[PDB]
Amino acid sequence: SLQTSFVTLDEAIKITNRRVNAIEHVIIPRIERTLAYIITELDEREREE
Amino acid sequence: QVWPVRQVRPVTEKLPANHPLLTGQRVLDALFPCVQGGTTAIPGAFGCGKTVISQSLSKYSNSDVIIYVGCGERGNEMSEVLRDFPELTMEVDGKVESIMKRTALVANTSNMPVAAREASIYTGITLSEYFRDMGYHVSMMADSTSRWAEALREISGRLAEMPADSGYPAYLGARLASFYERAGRVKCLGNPEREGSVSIVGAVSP
Amino acid sequence: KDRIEIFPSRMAQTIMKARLKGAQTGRNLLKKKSDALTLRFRQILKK
Amino acid sequence: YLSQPRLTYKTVSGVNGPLVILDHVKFPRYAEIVHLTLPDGTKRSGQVLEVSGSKAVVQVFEGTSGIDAKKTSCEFTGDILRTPVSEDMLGRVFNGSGKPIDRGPVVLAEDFLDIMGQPINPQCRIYPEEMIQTGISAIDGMNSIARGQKIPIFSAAGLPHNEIAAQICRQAGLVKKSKDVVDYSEENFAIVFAAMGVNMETARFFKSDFEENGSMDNVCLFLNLANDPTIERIITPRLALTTAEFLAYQCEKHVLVILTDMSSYAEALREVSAAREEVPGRRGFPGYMYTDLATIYERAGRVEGRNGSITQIPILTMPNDDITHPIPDLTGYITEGQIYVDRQLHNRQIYPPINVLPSLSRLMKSAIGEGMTRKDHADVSNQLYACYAIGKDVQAMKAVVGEEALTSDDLLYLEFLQKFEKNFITQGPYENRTVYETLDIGWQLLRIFPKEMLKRIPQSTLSEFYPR
Amino acid sequence: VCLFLNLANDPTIERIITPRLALTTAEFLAYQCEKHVLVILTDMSSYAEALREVSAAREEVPGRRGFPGYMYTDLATIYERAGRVEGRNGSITQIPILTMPNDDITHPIPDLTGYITEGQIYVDRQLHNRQIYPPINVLPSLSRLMKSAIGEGMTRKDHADVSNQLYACYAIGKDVQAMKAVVGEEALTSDDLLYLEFLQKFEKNFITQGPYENRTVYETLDIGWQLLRIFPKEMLKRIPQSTLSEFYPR
Repeated sequence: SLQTSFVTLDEAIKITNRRVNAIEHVIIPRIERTLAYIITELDEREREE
Repeated sequence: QVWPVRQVRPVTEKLPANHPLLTGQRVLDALFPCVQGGTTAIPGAFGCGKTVISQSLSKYSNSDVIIYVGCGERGNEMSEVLRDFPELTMEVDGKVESIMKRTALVANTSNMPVAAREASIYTGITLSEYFRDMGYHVSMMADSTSRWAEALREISGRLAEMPADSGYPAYLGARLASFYERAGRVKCLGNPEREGSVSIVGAVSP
Repeated sequence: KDRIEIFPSRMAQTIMKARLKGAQTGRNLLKKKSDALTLRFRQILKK
Repeated sequence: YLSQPRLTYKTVSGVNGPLVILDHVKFPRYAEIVHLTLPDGTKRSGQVLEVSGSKAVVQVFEGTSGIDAKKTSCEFTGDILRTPVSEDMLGRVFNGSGKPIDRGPVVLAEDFLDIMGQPINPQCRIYPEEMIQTGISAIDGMNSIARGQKIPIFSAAGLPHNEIAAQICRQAGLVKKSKDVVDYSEENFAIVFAAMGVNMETARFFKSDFEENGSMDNVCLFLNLANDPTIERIITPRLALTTAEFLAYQCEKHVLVILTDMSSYAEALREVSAAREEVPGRRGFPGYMYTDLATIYERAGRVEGRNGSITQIPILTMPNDDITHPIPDLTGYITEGQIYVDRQLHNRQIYPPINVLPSLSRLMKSAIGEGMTRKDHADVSNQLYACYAIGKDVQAMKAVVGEEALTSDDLLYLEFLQKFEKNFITQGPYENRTVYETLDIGWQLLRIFPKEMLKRIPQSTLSEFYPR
Repeated sequence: VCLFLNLANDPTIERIITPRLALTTAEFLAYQCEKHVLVILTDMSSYAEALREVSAAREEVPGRRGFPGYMYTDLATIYERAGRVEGRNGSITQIPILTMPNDDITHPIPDLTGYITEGQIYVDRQLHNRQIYPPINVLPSLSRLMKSAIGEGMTRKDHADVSNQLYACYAIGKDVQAMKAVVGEEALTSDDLLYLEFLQKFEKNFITQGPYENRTVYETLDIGWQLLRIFPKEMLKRIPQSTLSEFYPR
C-alpha cells in the first residue's frame, strides 16, 4: 500500500510543480510588461491634450 | 562675505580620490568602501534607518564638519540630533565634547514657501564648499532628495513648461548633474596651499 | 506574445491589475498545495 | 485701527462664468472681501481673484445669476477675511461661511484672526510624548495615536467610514486615569469636527448623533452641504483650523480636529483652479495641490512652553479603490502613518470593518510606554499581529491542504482567528471600550496557547501576565 | 588626438554646437589632408536632453516622450556626415555612444538612431552581472555593411555561413533555455542538451576575450568552427553542403 501511494504521488508532485513553475515564469512578467506599456500610453495621451 | 548662490567657487585644481572615508561600522566600510571626497546614494524609508547613518558618520568619521540639509522634515530630527550633541560626544582631546561645536543644520518644512525649499539645497552646497575651502574634509548629507524632486516639479508647475516625464521639467537632468558635480578633492586656491574635499550623500526615497 | 492584446486604457488598467492579482493568488495557492504534497512525500518516505 | 469709509462701484465691464469683471477701482488689493447687491435686493459675498491697474475681478461666492450691467452695487471692505474666534463657540453649529444655523445668535467675537494662519516655527516643535484613546479597541490597542500625530483614514465609496467617524467623535478622550480618578477629573479636552462635501442625509445624521451623545458641551461643528457654494468648500477647513489653533494655544487645551471627505476638498479646489484659467497639472488636478494640502495638514503638533496640542485625523475616499491615486498618495507623503478599511471585512458584516494587516503607524513606539500605560502593550500588539497573520495564511493553507492533515495547534490558530474577528474587532456602535479593557481582551485571546508558542513576549512578563 | 570636453559644469546650450564643430574638424582632416579619421561622440542622450531643453523655450510641437518632432532631422544632420567620397583618399568613420533610459528600447532616441544609422551593438547587462568581459549581446546587434565587407579575397570563403549558423544556434539555445525554465530536465530531448552546452561553451569562449587580448580574424574563424564542430554535420542547416564537406571534419 505504501509503495503504491509513493509511486503515484511522485507524478502528482511532478505535475503540480510544472504547473506552478509555468505560472510563475510565463504569465506574470507578460502581464507586468503589458501594464507598463499601458501606463506609458495613458501618459502620452494626457500630455498631448 | 556675500557670495552668489548659483555659481561655483574657483580652486587650484581637482585631484583624484585616493583615501577611504572612515565609518564607525566595519560593515559597508570593508565591503563597499565609500571614499573621502566621494559621491553616493542611500535608500531611505521609515522603520529601517536613515538618520542612523547620519549619527554614525557624525560621530565616528574623520570628517571635520557635517552639513545636513532637510526638506519636509519634523522637529524630531532637529531635537534628536540636538540630543546627539551632548550624547554622541567624542574624546578627541581625551574629553567628551559636543557635536554642536562642529556641525551645522539647514532645514525647512513643507508648509514653508516652495522657492525656499528649492534654495535650501543650493545654500547647503555653498556652505559645504565654503568650509571645504578652509582646508577640511566636509561631508554633506543632502537627504530627502525625492522631496527636492517634488519641489522642482512644484516650481515647474507655475512656469508653463513642457512636462518631460510626469510633470518633471526638462532641465531636471541638468540640475541633477550640476548638483552632484560639485564634489571631489581639490587643492585650494591661495598662498597657503592646503587640500580638502567634499562628499555628498543623496538619500533616495523611492 | 510578450504583450496581452488589448487596447490600452484606464479600464484596461483595472482589468489587467485584477488579472495579475488573480495570477498571484493562484501562485500562492499552488505553493500551498505543493507544500502539502511534499510533506506527504517526505512522511511516506520517512520510515 | 481702520477708520476710512468704504467705497462702492456701479461699474460692470462684463461677467463670465462664476466671475465678474469691473474697473475704475482705486488702489485695489488682492484677497479683499467684497459684498454685492443685486437688483432684486439679494445680498451676496465674494472675494477678489485678479487685480491689474484699475481693473478688478471678483469671484462671487453664492454663484452668478441675474447680475445686470448698470444696476449692481459692489461695496468693498479693504480687509482680507478674518474669523471671529471665541472660546464660547463650543456647543454651536455653523455652516461653511460661519453663519450659525442652530437658531442661535451671532458669535460675540472674542478676538479676530487671519483665516490663513501662520507657519509654525520648526524650532518650537515638541515631539509627542503620550497616547490617547478614541473609544475603538481595534485602533487604540493595535495602532496608537500620539498627541500631535497626523494619521489619515483611507476608505472608499460605499463603506461606513462616517459611522466610524461619529463613533470616534462621541468617545475620544484621554487615559490619564492610570494612577487615580481624582487627578483625572482635570479634563481639558475638546473636539472640532468639519463635515464638508457631505450629502443631506449624513449631515442630519451627524447633527442628531452629536446631539444624542450628550457631550456637545465640548464639540464645535461645521457643516457644508453639497448644495452650498463650491468655494465655501475650500473655506470651511481654514475656519476650522483657525478655531483649533486659537483654542489650543490660547486656552492651553487638548483639541482633536477631524476632517471629512478630503476628496471633495480636492474636487472643489480643482474647480476653482479651472475657473481661474490656470494650466492643468497632473491628472487634471493642479500642480500646487501638494503645497495646499501641506499648509492644511501642517497646522498641528505641540509647541514648547504651551500646555496644549493639536491632533489631526483626516478622512478621504479612494476612487476605484486605487492606492496610487494622487490624493491618497500626496496625503500619505505629507502625513505620518495610515489606517485602512477593507471591502471584504465590511462585506463579512463586521463593524467596524478595520483591516489591521495593512494598517501601520509611525509613532507607536514612543506614544506608549511605562507610566502613561501598562508595561505590557508593545509585546501584546506584536503577538496579536503575528498570531493573526499566522492564522490567516494558515486558513489559506487549509483551504487546499485539507482540514484532515492539520495539527491541533493549527486548530488553535484557527480558533484565534475566529475569536479575534468575533470579539476584539467587533465592538458595536456604543460599546465604549477603554485601553485597559482592550488589553484585557488581548491577553484573554492570547491565553488560548501556551507561553511557548507566544515567542514574541519576554519571559519576564510571561511569569507575571500569562498565568491569569 | 584632438579633444573636445564639455563637463556638466558648462552651460547646456553649448552642447548643441560642440558636436557639429568636432564633426567639421573631422571633415577637414578627411578631405583636405587625406587622412583616415575615426569619430567618437559620447552620451548623445545628454545631447537629446539639451535639445529638448532649448526647444521647450520656443514652444514647438512635441513628439513621443516630449522631444521635438524635427529632432529626427537634426540627429540626421549630425550622424550622416561620414563615409568615403570619389576622387579622394581619406574617409570618416563614426562611432556614437548613447545610453538607454530604463533599458526601454522603444524610447525615441535609440529608435531614431536605429533609423538613421545602419546598425547597433547592444551591450548587455546580464553578462555584466555575471562579471564577464566584454559583455556584448549579439542577438539584437546588426551590421548592414557586412554583405559587402566580407567574401572571397577579403577574409575567408565561408565567413558569412559561420555567422549565420552561429547566430541560429545561439537563438535556438536561448529558446531552449526559456523552455527549460518551465518543463524541467526530464522533458529535454537530446538536441536541447546539445543546444544548452553550445550556449554555455559559446558564451564562455566566443564572447569572453579579456582587457587586451586581440585575436586575429582567422583565429576568430578557427574558434567559430571549433564551436560549430560540436554539433553533428547533419544539423547545421544554414551552412551549404560544400563548406561542411571541406571544413567541418578535422
